[PDB]
Amino acid sequence: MKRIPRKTKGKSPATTEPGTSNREQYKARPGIASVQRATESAEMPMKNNDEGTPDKKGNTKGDLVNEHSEAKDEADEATKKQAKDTDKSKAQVTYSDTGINNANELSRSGNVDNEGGSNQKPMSTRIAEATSAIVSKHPA
Amino acid sequence: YQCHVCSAVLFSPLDLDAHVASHGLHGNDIQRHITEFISSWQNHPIVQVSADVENKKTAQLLHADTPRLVTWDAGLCTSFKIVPIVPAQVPQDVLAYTFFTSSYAIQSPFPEAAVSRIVVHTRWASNVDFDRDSSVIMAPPTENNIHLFKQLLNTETLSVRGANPLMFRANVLHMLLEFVLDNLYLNRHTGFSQDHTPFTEGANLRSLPGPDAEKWYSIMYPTRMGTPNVSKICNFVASCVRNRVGRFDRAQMMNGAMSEWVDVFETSDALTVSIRGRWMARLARMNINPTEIEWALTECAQGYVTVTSPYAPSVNRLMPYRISNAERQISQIIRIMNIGNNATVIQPVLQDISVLLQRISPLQIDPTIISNTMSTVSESTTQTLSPASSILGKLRPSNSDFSSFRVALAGWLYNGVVTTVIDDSSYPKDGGSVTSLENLWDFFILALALPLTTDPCAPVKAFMTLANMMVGFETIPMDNQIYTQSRRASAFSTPHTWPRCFMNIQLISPIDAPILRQWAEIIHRYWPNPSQIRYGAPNVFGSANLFTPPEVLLLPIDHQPANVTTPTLDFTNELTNWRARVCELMKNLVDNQRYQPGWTQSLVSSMRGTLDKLKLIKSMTPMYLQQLAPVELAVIAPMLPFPPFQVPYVRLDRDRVPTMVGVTRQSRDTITQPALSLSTTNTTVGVPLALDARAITVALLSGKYPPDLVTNVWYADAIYPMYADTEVFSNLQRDMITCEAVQTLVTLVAQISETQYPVDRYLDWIPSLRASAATAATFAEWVNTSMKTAFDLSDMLLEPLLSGDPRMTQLAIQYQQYNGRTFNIIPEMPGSVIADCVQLTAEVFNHEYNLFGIARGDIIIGRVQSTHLWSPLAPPPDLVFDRDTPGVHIFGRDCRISFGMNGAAPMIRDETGLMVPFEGNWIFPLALWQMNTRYFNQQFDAWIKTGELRIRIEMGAYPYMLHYYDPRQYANAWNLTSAWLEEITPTSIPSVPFMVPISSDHDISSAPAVQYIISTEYNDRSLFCTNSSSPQTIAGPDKHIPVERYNILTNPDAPPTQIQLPEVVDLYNVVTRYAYETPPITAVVMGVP
Amino acid sequence: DHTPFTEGANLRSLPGPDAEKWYSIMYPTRMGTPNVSKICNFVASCVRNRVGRFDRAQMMNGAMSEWVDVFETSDALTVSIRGRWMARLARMNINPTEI
Repeated sequence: MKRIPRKTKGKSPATTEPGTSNREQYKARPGIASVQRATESAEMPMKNNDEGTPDKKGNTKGDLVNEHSEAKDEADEATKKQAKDTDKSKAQVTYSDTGINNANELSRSGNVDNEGGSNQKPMSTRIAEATSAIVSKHPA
Repeated sequence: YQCHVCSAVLFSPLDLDAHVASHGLHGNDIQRHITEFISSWQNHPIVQVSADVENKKTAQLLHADTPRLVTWDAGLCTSFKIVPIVPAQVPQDVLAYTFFTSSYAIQSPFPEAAVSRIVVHTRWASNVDFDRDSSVIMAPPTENNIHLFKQLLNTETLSVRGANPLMFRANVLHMLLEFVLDNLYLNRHTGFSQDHTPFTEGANLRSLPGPDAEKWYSIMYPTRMGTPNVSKICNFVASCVRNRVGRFDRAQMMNGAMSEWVDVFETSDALTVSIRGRWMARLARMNINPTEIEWALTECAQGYVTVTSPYAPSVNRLMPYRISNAERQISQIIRIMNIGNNATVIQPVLQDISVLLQRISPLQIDPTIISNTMSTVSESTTQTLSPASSILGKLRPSNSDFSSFRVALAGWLYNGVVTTVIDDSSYPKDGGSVTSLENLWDFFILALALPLTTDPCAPVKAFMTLANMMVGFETIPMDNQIYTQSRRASAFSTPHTWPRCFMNIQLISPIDAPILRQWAEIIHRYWPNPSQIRYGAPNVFGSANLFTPPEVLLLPIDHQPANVTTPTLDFTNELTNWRARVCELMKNLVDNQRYQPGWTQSLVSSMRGTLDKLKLIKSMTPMYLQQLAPVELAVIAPMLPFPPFQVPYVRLDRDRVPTMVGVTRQSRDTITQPALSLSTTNTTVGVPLALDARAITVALLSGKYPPDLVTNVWYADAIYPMYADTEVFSNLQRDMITCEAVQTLVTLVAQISETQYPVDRYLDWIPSLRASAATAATFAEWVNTSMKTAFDLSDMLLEPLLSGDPRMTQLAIQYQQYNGRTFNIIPEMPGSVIADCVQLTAEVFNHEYNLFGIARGDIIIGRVQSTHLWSPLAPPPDLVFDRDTPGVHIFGRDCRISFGMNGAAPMIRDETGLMVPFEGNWIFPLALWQMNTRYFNQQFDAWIKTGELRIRIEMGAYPYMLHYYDPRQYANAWNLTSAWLEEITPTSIPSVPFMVPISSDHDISSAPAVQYIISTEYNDRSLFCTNSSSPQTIAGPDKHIPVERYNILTNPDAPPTQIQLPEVVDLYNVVTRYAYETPPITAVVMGVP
Repeated sequence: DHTPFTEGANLRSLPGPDAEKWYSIMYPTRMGTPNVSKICNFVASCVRNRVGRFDRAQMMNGAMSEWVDVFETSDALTVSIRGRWMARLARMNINPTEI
């Protein structure tokens, strides 16, 4: 019997035949390590995007910002990261401040819930708010 | 040492035996290995292991979030266990079996107690290697199980104990889903042992792993114990047939002396056996043999290398990787929905792919070509005013950043989500003018760099740039009275902005606008033509293409077969011809100096010389773009974690230009709220992306190859490690899981709301509310988390579906042309084994709900004092009443209560409007008591306790909890019922308490007992046997062993494989146990001369 | 609603502190009627389904609803005044293309 640990928390005679010698006289071109380093980055799956979705309790995740503002901020973060990877002060490829007037662009954020209402107050808080306005207690 | 199968060099005979296992040759040991690759022209093997291992020593990584499909179980394929409730001891006449001198005790297969019941406990006797960790564990009914019905939305309850009646259906669906998930295992084949006990002489019993396996024999094989005494159990054993026990059938094929598969009679439940059979079928349908792997990789390599994977004949080599195109399409749609206009999500993919292209192409960028061709210094020139110096200043050749070029190439694969444009800074400042030597170079660079962008509106921008620069010298008519000729070029971003003066050339006067006419004609005639190219291995890997045929890849540039010997100044090549045309146009612009007044000196000669040098510059970039680059893209594309998602390129046709991409969750036959996806909010088809024209131009003018390039060698070296570190197969498995999960989500969520999805409903009798968007969202969150933990996932799965209104029906993706025509793609959804198994579980639960601790029906509260021992669960008929009984009173939401004065009895309002006093027989929906629990509790208790008032509570279904008691003593149940009534809450309800008399096997006296709660229909299906160790039951409820459960033992004529689903589950039946091999992916890459 | 007082209606949430108290004033029909008093008699004679949100216009998934229609305590006079007031602004509205 064998067991495998989880990666995520759960609910709880001569033999030297004449062709085996080694003459490592060949250098790959392009180099093996060089290609491996590049493809290592491309292996990685794209990042999760949890924002705007509910949690175990029912309250949505994210930050209370306008959707258009959130999209713009994400574009700026992308440009800054792009500059970071290219080892330059200013990114040559920019996702923000392009020619296109993308003023109607929206991005998913935690400001709005599934009903289309505002998350100024969390879902669970409103549910408790409503359900406690109707309870009754023992007589005097 | 040496392995001749794959030409690998080893050092240990033990390692040699371990390595030949991956060749199918058993031992005649690093299971961490996922793939094993080896070249043929060098000594440099490559292996891949999971990313979670703590020792990456000289091994690659597998970063894909692969699921765990193949898991094994050596325990018992059962989920129902029999538990004692009231222990008892009785004398027996036979105590132990006797041999010559030794003696052995007697082990009964069933508990020896006054009463016993069946309780659900998933994998209670299992022995697994990997744990799904979604077990459903019930407690015996004498304890409280309320907490298993409030894991769901019962967040802001007013009582810690108790559950909300409005969410039993949601909680029960979640419980059933977990029940299905926890049983997804493969029955592992284990050892046996020949037995010679006189009752089971000659049988081949199965032996569990671990020490003291034989302790399990009594549990597994009831017939093994003889018939020593007289009792319920002994009679049951005497009923059974001897032969059907232990091993029943075995495979003919075997390795060593170990049979390949085996069929055995052993204790098990039919439900889990069926579930695991379906799971086996689903996995078997995905099998792949290595020969088609050879085919797939060889075809995928575009004929630059050949792959060989030798192997030995076998049938139990399970390599589940085959899936259908529909599942890949569904997963691709999910991935696209995941973006949500988040640039941070998409940026790393493009950057990494661009780097990969940069590090794999033979092309090298070298501005010194430009510098040498110009060959101009002009030192100490305060006022240069020379075209060569200015053009060198613009190009800035010494600088080497060229991310723009590689990203432009990479953007072609993702035309549908991201759009590449030229940043507005590259355009001439303030529109510019032809009178400026400065602006001419900006125009040249921009025109030469535009075609490589994925922007559909590029040609219009190219034309409008020169139109803007020519204002005041050369005029063209404007169709629109608002837009002038001076409208900025970088604004023409959408098809609706295309001027008619550009669509129809004839409207441009050759006299009023010669240069503009020529430029428009050039754009129309010589703009590059899109093309196509085959890629991938559709016959094995499927294809994630949505708007394109499965096996094709789109390109904005025509392609040709590779040939290094091509001449540089081959004007057949579209890019070179384009450059020549642009240079000639600028020439013709500048000769006569009609457009550059205020130049003191005739710069015609130098201008023409510079233009000629640029026109005939002998760079090799267009050669590479036309021949090699498409091959590299085709090689890379199938390997990517994010498969390509394109939208057709049209060079100049306007009405078919795509403008919008959306995703739909609803079916085609429903009129619902219009909820467009976020992707439709982009002005362009995809997320805007800005590039730098200067870098692209430099790349186009300064390309060269290594002076000793041989394509075959270079590309073999390039491909070998890239394919050695592939991750396709894990992606395929993940895609299959994703499609399964989506179908499960829709199927379940359709059963708690109103969705027009056609699906059978079997849990309608369970009360529930009408789920809104938020409630369904929370339920879907719970489902998603359960599935992710079940298969040990950690990355995205169904998160994008939870944005808003998860009350969905079917995925679909579509895009729109400019002329209003839309293309809709609806993947052909195949079956889903998980959803079907859940539905089967629902079928069974519709008959066996008592085993889960749920009672069906209603309850009747009313005093009853007697000495009879009829069980509360199964009351006599003459105690209950229904809606259709004479003299009963029914009540609705209007139930006002009036006190009578001066001795008049207080009165309550009937449903019909009549006013009735507090006595008789009533019917309440439970909601009525929930509304005014304090008031009704205050008003009724005295009448219920001492008067003659009886109420029937309409409940549908409810959890119950038993309180066994000795009938020989006095017993009053008023305290329990009063406590239950007190804790009724507008949002919660405690489990119903019932009192049951303990059965006796001998004559007893009786004492009065007072009950107050009885059920309205039979609910004792969980009761297994009473007084099992005694010959018979004298008093109290009586229940013999449920023979019908052991059908194949008790029914002589029943075929061995018969089942009685879905109304009765069997506790003894046939099980098939396997033992497969899961070799790693083995490959040998060979070069092509 | 998580309680059987209404048939799972949608209840609007007021902002600010001490907000539950508003839940008993906004929707008179949500009260239980155990008594025979004047208020309970009045409530018992009313229609049930006309409470909470009535209709909404959800255009883009994952964004706030454009507008909603709801039953709640108000007065016809101020409803009308704010009605014709909004119409005046709607007549003056313009859009980015015209701008």
